[PDB]
Amino acid sequence: PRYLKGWLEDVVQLSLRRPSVRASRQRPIISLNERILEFNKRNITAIIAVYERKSPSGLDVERDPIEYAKFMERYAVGLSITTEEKYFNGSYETLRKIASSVSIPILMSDFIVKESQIDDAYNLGADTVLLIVKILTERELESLLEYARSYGMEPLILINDENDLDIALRIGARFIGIMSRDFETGEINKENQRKLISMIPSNVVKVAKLGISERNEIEELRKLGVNAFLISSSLMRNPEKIKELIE
Ligand SMILES: *C(C)CC(=O)c1ccc2cc(OC)ccc2c1
Repeated sequence: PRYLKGWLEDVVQLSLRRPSVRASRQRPIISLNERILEFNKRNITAIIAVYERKSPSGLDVERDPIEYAKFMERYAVGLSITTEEKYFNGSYETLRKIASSVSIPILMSDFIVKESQIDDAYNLGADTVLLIVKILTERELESLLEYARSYGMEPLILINDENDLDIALRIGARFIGIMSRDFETGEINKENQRKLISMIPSNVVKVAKLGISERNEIEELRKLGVNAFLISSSLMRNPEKIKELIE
């Protein structure tokens, strides 16, 4: 991994030692990026609803994962399950249960630094994984992209700035997430997110990552070429908001 500071360095070290699972998935991969493109054709706003109890951004709640997932199955293009334990209060069992409770595609959301974490995602039923440019060297990111693809996954490669984008495009990312919160400052920076979106070629499926959001903002971003929205806090706090965000 990169040499990092603070909580991000800590979560990387923890991830390096994450024990792997032994499990068999129950169905083939369903492509998340392809379903997004289907929703786009039909002008159905494509929201990837996040299940996570906690975040360093300030979310800290309890909610039954299966009840949340079954509600979201009706509306969301896919679900993202944050499996990082220490900072996000996630778990592999949470992913397993959700992926086994609904029919729509599943993103595993964690700090992936080794191949066995991709094995874990696949074996627990996820359809794809998040890879984060900032935490990996370019060589590591390239290798993990290839490894995900060897399972039939197209990972969601998460960028925070132009430097991250340069790397992601060079290695041929086809599914890019654009953060709204800055790793360096801890602050929401919506202007930077829109700039980055405008730098991504049309052949890449683009996902805007958001905690709080509102329908107005979704419409504007869609206008700018965003294909889908990865939304956490506001849906964890009020699940029914997704209906207003897509209608
Ligand atoms: C996405 C799974 C997480 C995300 O974008 C995020 C969460 C929390 C957080 C905290 C920061 O400083 C405390 C910076 C960035 C950041 C990003």
